[PDB]
Amino acid sequence: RQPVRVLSLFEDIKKELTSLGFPGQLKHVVDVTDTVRKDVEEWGPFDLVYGATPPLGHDRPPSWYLFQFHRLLQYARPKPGSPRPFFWMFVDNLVLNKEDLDVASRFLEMEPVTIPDVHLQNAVRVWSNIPAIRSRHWALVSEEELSLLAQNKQSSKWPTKLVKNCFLPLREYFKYF
Amino acid sequence: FETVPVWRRQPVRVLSLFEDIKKELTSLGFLESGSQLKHVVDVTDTVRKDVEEWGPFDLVYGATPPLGHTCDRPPSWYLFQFHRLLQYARPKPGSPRPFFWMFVDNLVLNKEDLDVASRFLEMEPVTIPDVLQNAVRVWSNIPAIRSRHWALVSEEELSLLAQNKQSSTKLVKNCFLPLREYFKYFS
Amino acid sequence: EKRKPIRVLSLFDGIATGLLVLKDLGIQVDRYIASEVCEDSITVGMVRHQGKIMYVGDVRSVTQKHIQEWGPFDLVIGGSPCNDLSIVNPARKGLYEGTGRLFFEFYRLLHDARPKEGDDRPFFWLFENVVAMGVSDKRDISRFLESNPVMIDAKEVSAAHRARYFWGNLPGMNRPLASTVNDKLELQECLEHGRIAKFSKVRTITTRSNSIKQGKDQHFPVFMNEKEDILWCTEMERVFGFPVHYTDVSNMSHLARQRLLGRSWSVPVIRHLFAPLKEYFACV
Amino acid sequence: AEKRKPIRVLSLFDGIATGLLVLKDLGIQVDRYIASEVCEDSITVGMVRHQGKIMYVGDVRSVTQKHIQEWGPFDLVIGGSPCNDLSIVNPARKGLYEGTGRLFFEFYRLLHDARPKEGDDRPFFWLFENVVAMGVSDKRDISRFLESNPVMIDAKEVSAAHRARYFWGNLPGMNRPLASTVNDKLELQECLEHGRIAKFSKVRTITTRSNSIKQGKDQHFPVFMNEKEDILWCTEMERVFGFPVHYTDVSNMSHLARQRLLGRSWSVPVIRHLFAPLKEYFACV
DNA sequence: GCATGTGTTCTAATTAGAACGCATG
DNA sequence: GCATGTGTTCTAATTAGAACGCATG
Ligand SMILES: Nc1ncnc2c1ncn2[C@@H]1O[C@H](CSCC[C@H](N)C(=O)O)[C@@H](O)[C@H]1O
Ligand SMILES: Nc1ncnc2c1ncn2[C@@H]1O[C@H](CSCC[C@H](N)C(=O)O)[C@@H](O)[C@H]1O
Repeated sequence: RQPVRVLSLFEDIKKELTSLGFPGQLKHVVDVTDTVRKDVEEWGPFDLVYGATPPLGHDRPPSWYLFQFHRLLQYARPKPGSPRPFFWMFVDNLVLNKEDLDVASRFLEMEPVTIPDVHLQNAVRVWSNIPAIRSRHWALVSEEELSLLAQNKQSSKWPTKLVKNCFLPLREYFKYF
Repeated sequence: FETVPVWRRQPVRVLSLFEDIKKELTSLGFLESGSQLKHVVDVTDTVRKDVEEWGPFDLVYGATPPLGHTCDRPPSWYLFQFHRLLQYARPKPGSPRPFFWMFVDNLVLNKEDLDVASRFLEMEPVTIPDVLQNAVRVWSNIPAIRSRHWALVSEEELSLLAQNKQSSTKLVKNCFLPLREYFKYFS
Repeated sequence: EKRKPIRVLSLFDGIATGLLVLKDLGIQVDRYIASEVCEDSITVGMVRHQGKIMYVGDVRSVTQKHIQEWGPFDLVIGGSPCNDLSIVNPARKGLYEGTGRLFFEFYRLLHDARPKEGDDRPFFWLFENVVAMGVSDKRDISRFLESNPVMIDAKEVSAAHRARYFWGNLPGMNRPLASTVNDKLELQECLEHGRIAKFSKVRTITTRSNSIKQGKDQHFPVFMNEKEDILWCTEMERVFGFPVHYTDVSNMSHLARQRLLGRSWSVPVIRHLFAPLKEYFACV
Repeated sequence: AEKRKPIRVLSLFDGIATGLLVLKDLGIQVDRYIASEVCEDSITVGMVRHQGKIMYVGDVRSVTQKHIQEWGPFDLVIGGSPCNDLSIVNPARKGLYEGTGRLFFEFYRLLHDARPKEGDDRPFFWLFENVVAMGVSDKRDISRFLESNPVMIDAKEVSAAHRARYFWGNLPGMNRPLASTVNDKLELQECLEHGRIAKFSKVRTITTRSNSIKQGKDQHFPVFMNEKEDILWCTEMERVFGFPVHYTDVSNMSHLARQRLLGRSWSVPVIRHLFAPLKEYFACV
């Protein structure tokens, strides 16, 4: 189980990379408007690709991140004969409205899963081929309280405790420590 | 067109439509008082051969009913029906005798009812007055009528008279005088 | 000696239906002089016949001298407005007022255009109007033209009822009608692809749209994609026998076109009545 | 050798089926033509003028990658997404990412699905069209989502109207110089109905808006008829675009309902030039 | 400099909907 | 008998032209 090469886009995942168990060998892109295939390709082969919408409060269209995430993920996919397991996920700061919601799921051929932080508190919708986030049922929540969570949270912050908890089951594939 | 000596002129044969004019023909002697005149007033079913077998005619006359209420038909009805039977009585090209016709309006036809009249009889009318006692409009191929230039009268002046008999004879029998020279006079 | 091309005077020409059938019969036309005032009407005839038609404006402006100048005419055809003669109008002003009196302009010009006595030169005329008119208005028109009409309903040669009276002297004017192998007698043969007809034939098409709606309960004539629809004007042109897109000119809406179509003649009816004229005039 | 096969076409935002009309005019055989469209006026035109050959599949967002795999394989993928939220003519343009602009990504999405998997060297062609009066960034974003840069072809070179349009795709020779031919009506006069005089040789770009027909800032009626000036008729706009006369004369559509369809469509002679090289790849008459 | 445009909102001016009608076969 | 009809005059639907508005090449 060799190490992991993973593209992070829009979010520097260097905060919880080390903590979960995974010079450096991570690539992180900021403004992808000038990225092409050759750029992603020369950046070495990867085994997961992560994209994130910015936390609420701050900038530019919320679906801009999804589309730009979609085009880079296709750039980073391997040949269907490659064996090394390939993974990916976009994650949602509950920023996308109902219209942007269906676009994201139609473009990734999967409906999201909404994680809770109730001890409610915070929540995030996330699409990913990881077979464990679809496997793992978390406490069921609403969109009413989720829509009641946005207007309050906006009036004033990446909650990656939920994210670390999310992409934890990705270590069966790569070395720990 | 060209006149003829008195011994050749024979008594006129007249068709009177809408308005009887016999008692207007004795006063100037176009007829004999001992009864050669035809007169229909409802001409709706009058076919053509009816007119032909009514004898050949020399003067076909029609007039709109005078100002009042006896006008049951619409005013323009009298013009078209007159024009219709006019063509029926018109003789062949080589016309031996002289042929005349006349249509008279007693101030019943409106502005656009007069233009179709002048359009259908192919000349503007003449306003014959009895100056401001009365006046009538006359269409006809009588050369004396369209030539003798009468007293001028205004359209605002004719509208009032047409509306004064509304709100309420000899000196206009000047239309028939120029046909003594064409037909026999009766003492 | 030789057959000569035909000279025509068309009064209340409309969309030049009379020229359309003289062309489709191979009859060569020397001149086709039309009196019309609707500029939409005139534009159809101007475009669809490449400036062949001599337009002369209001019929009440046509003098005898004009007829003598423009003629001689071998054929005189017309159908004057019926909107004051059709009993469908509760406010009909009759034959002697409104636009009913426009018939006499036809009677006037027909008389002007007739050849002089002893002139055996061939000369034909045709006058059309509606059957749903007054019995007294019908009596007067036949008295003014000196001949009784023949009734012909376009349903025998088309997919639409259209009972019309025809005054005239064309050869065979009351010989019976036989549907030619060319005629479209069913509403389905006039629809555009993908549409199915709820009826075999339709009632008379007037100028108001709701004429297409059939029955006494008011019913659409066509189903398309499970749902019901009215006729399209190109379908209406086919229902009348006109070429499809004939009236598609001058940015006209479908109601403007139906206005032109609703006042016109059914082409196959006119085609039959004009058929024997092929022997009287040059045909190429 | 193997014989050339009829073409299989997926057309997104089909409109009035200009693509099929061009394929037919070129003798190219078409086995299936799958169209995605929503405007019932547009579907009626295509249903009528092509007698129901077109398989209409509705909203493009309803088309899934499963459907692309089942209905395929496709040899040609064409589309032209709405530009009401894209071209600088609309002061309230909502941009590439909201409104009707984001519909472009459905084209980018479905293009990816119909592409042959790697190891399948079968001929595969695609074309995407949109205006040039778009923002600089939305042009580059589209070019970066399609991974190619556009070619601008102005219909002015083959028709009687200006129409600067961008074309993305891989059609053979789709950058070769455009050349006029016998069949192209370069002059406005050749598209008027009889008796109407052209004032100019070319007309400025024709949109859905009525008074894009008058030239200049000063409202120049382009045609004389009799003693008056006039605008272009519907029939003549079809001719300026290169469509058959009365193509859009369906379903009692107003002259404005027709100008909406024409104003959004393609210049037929331009598409004809872009499609013409396909004659050597698929069966013809 | 400069104007050219796969558009939208609008407000006045038109156009496109539903009832009334009743001779006449 | 009674439904049919080359049409009117009314309501609400477009038509419509004008009025914006400025990046971009
Ligand atoms: N005063 C007038 N002078 C000349 N034509 C007139 C007129 N008043 C009305 N018309 C025309 O007379 C026509 C009556 S409907 C007759 C149309 C023609 N029979 C056809 O088949 O197309 C209408 O087109 C109308 O425009
Ligand atoms: N969601 C959607 N799904 C399918 N088609 C759509 C759509 N939204 C808009 N469209 C269609 O996309 C078209 C864009 S204009 C392109 C017209 C076409 N190229 C032609 O030649 O006619 C419009 O006709 C519009 O009706």
